[PDB]
Parts: sequence; structure tokens; C-alpha cells
Amino acid sequence: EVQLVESGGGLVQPGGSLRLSCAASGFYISYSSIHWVRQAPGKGLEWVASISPYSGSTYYADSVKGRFTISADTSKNTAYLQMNSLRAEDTAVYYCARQGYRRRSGRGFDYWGQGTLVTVSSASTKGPSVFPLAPSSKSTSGGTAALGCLVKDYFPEPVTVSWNSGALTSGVHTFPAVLQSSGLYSLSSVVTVPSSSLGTQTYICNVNHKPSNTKVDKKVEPKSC
Amino acid sequence: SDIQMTQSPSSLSASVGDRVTITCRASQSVSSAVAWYQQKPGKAPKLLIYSASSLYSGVPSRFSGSRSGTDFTLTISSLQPEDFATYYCQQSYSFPNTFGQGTKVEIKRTVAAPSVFIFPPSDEQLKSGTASVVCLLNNFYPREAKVQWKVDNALQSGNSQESVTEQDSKDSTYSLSSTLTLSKADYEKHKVYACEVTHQGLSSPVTKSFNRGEC
RNA sequence: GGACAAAGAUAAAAACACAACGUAUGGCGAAACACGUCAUACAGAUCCGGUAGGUAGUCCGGACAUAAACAGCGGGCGCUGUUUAUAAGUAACCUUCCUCCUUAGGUCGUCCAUUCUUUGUC
Ligand SMILES: COc1ccc2c(c[n+](C)c3c4cc5c(cc4ccc23)OCO5)c1OC
Ligand SMILES: [K+]
Ligand SMILES: [Mg+2]
Ligand SMILES: [Os+3]
Ligand SMILES: [Os+3]
Repeated sequence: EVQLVESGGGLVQPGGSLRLSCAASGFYISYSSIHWVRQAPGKGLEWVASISPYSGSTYYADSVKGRFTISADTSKNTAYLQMNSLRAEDTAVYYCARQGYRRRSGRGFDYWGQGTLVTVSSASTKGPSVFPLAPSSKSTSGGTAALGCLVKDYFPEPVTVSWNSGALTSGVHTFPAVLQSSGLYSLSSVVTVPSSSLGTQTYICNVNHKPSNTKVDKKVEPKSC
Repeated sequence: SDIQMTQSPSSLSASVGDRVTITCRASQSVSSAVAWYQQKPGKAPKLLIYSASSLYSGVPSRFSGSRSGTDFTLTISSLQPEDFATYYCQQSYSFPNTFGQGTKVEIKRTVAAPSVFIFPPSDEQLKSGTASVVCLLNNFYPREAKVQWKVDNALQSGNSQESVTEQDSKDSTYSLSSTLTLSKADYEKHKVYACEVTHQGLSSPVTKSFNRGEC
């Protein structure tokens, strides 16, 4: 019944502003403290801001002091986080959390939102290039071989990778994307197959990057000699 | 001065039915204003314990919290498969609120040696003007492993990016990809490229290499 | 028997009123701060002298203590010094004397002084 839904995230350029919303349901925000906590990709939780009930008192963390403002609009039952002068280190999923009732939950945060992603980067939308990680010609005659696709130089996340239009799903590892110094993302998807099958069976990886409207099907095959 | 919460261990390996303990140490007094949360991948944290001893409504009774001075512990009496996640501690005694760096509780498994493969740059990529050589370490446990790049037996530093998969649902294993990015010209000026791997299950450091422009 | 006088013992003794607005801690209010409310504590009734015979929590003077403001020194904080405050009120009322602050200012007064003992001289 109690729910918090964040919204307003997206991609913003460094030094630009964004305004996040936290719409509440099943409770009135005026009777609770509201918190914003962020999580950078691959990192832990970081408390960002809090607003107290019946006074409006705002408390912020050093990383955001002067550049972030937490506000509440009781008539729309929504909390807000205004971000100015944003920089790359601010890229994260932002949760809003309700602080619990003191009699029932102490000061723990008893309800959270799903989060909303904020990406601070000067990169422009770009479709990936997809290259064949061909199977080793020196592969064992009766041993396992490995083949793959490299999805490279795409912004922003995500991409989806299937193999043989999803028929081949066993033994496939799609790796997490890593942001490279270019500001563009890169990942690789690999599958291990029996080496007896390399000439008989055709392997295709299907890469989709919806943000750029990019669908590519790349066939990976052993190279000459 | 802001309060620091130091959580140990950063990563823990255990099995179903294990008794698990995670600790948090505060730089100052935080009284009992400490809470513990569980976060599973891709999901929001869920409150487990508040006021550092109290079980939050609906959380299973196999979770408990204890306070000794400025040290707080979260204990799971018997692990269950749904209990493998990252756990966080938070102080709310004084603003600004601080959270622990986190502790990930992962399934413990038999030591498995990595299978290492090397993929030379594709010809399409060389037509694009860049070269990437990918080392794959497949289906190994534990996650700790070292990957080193040798170009003509010359160790490369600052040109390699690694990516690791989460633990597999069936193998309870990890996989790692290492990509080495060189210019097409720099790639064209050397002949031998090797991926040297060290792992606990490897009795010697395995090296898988290829020679440029060769079958 | 009485009178005057000194020296003792003993007793007595001042009207009216005397203020938590506020602060601190804690509990509670849908409540980390703010706010509302409740509980508890906090307002120099300290010490010494004097007020002309005596009687002072409140008069007069000094000391100490506590609080605030300000000045200075040292490396928001600490120390030092000075000033002020510590109820309203010895205001108001009654009341004597004095002074052209006279539609005022100061000043005498407002309470108690009981009972008994010794000695000196008529
Ligand atoms: C020698 O001892 C003395 C001397 C003078 C006094 C005194 C006591 N009181 C109460 C008063 C007094 C009381 C008052 C007043 C005036 C007053 C004037 C003088 C005294 O007007 C208001 O009430 C006292 O006893 C210790
Ligand atoms: K170099
Ligand atoms: Mg006085
Ligand atoms: Os600090
Ligand atoms: Os070189």
C-alpha cells in the first residue's frame, strides 16, 4: 500500500541542472522525514539529503551542499531534489526513502522507491560497432572452444545481446558494460561451444541498442586457415 | 566531524545453513541509532533492523542485531538461498547520515580453475582504426584472479579494462573479460600478445597467446 | 515604704507584597531540528558591618557568587580586567523638620522596649 515512485531522471550535460520527483502513495509526506540516497553504478549507498516533518528543515551531505536543494510539496504529496552544477561523479541511481514512524521503526528507512537513473556525461547517442571474437583456429579437436561478439563505442546504456535469435542461451556470459575513457560504453558477450560444431553450426549474435535505433546481427565464424 | 561507519568484511562466502555475522564500527557514538538493510541486485534496499536490535515488521526471525559500544553486528542464524545479497549499515544519530561500504554475502563453492581464451583483434575493427584483444577467464571460483598483459614479453599497465559477471545460478562460478585497447599502428608494431593469468586453482600461471596476423 | 542614678540578668521586636514571561533537561504529539503540550529544575530571601537603645530576606555599605555587555592579551575557543544586574518596593500610604528641584527634593517617625537582681545617694 505504501509506495514511493521517483521520476525525472535522465541524461544531463556536466554543469547542467536536473529536478527529481518522489511521488508518494499510501501515506502523507507531511508526517514523515523524506530522504534521498544515491548509488553510483557498482558502488555502495550514499546518503544525499533529508527533509524533516512540520518544520521543513533540510539537511544535506558535503558532496551536495550548495548545488542540491530538497523541497516538499504537500498538496501534490511529492518531494523534490533540484540538482545544479552537476558533474560526472554525480552519475547514480537516486532512491527516495521514507523514514519510519519513531514508535514503529525508530529512524530506519522503511519504504524505498525503485530508483531513477541520472547520467552526467557529454557523450552523444551512438550505436555500437559489433565485431566477431572468432573462435581460435588452434581450438582442441574434441575440446571446448570459445567465440564471442564485442559491442563497442555505444552511448548510452543499455544494449541487449542474444545468440542465434535466443535459441542459444546456455554457456553464454554477457559481461557488464565498462565505461571507457572515451565516455562510450563497451561490453563483450561470449559463449563456449563444442569444437566439433564450429564448421557445422553457425553462430550469430543479435545486438540491440534502442537509444540509437540500432539492430545488428553479426555472424561469428572461424577465419581462414 | 562526520561520523564514519566501517563495515567488515567487504565480501563474505558462506553456505546455506551457515551462521553469518557482519560488523560496523562507528568513529564516534551513534547511540543505538543504527539500521541494517538488504539489497539484491537491481533492486532497492529493504529495511532489516532498526535501532540496532529491533527486527523490522515482516523480516524473518533468523536476523538479529546486537550493539557492543560503538560496534554493531548483524547476524543471520542460518543462511537460506534467498539471503545472498549485499548488506548495508546506516547511522542516523547525527546528520549528515553515513552508510557502511557494504558487505556482499555469496555462495561458497569448490575451487574451479579458469579456462582462458585469447581473441585477436577482428579485421573489421582494424579497418575502423582501433585494435582490442580480449582475454576470457571462464567458469572459475573464487572471484579473486589476476590478469596480466604481455606484448613481446613487455608488461602493459593502464591500457586494460576488466569486467566480471555475477555468480552463476547453476555453476556458482564467475567469469571475467579483459580487453586491451591499442591503436592499429601500435598493434602493427608488435608481434606477440599474451594473456597471463594467475588463480588459486591454477598450480602455475597459465599463459594463452597468439602471434599477430597468423591463422 | 518612696525618689533620682549607675551596673547586671532576662524578654521583645516593622506595614503590603514577594513575579517563570523565559531557559535547561526529559516524555509525548504521525515529531532527530523547529513548533505545541506536559513533567522537573532554575528568579542573591549568601556573608559581614551599619541604620546612634534594640529588632532586617527586602533599608544603607562592602565582600563573595551568578549572568550579560564591553576592552585587552594568547594560540569559534581559552584567559584577564572593567562595567551593569541580581526583582517590583523601604516604591505607595500615614507622618516630623528643612530647602524656592516647593505641581518637588531631602529628612524625623511607623515594630519592641518585659520581668527581676545588686550598688551609690537622699
Ligand atoms: C538597629 O537595627 C535596626 C535599625 C533600623 C531598622 C531595623 C529594622 N527595620 C525593619 C527597619 C525599617 C523597616 C521598615 C521601614 C523603615 C525601617 C527603618 C529602620 C529599620 O519602612 C518599611 O519598613 C533594625 O533592626 C535590625
Ligand atoms: K606503454
Ligand atoms: Mg533593592
Ligand atoms: Os567531519
Ligand atoms: Os609497444
